[PDB]
Amino acid sequence: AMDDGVECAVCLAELEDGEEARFLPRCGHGFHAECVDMWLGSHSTCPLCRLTVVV
Ligand SMILES: [Zn+2]
Ligand SMILES: [Zn+2]
Repeated sequence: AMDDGVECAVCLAELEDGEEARFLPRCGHGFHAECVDMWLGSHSTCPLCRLTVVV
């Protein structure tokens, strides 16, 4: 398949319809609403690059 798109740096699951992926403004890296939340647990920023979302 086309393994060249938005990969979840947390669960690494092809972002498909039915989930709530959250993309950030600094970069746009799209992650899951669930993985992006468990990935926070302290880091309030993007999990792949680390571009905080709050200004
Ligand atoms: Zn995920
Ligand atoms: Zn990012």
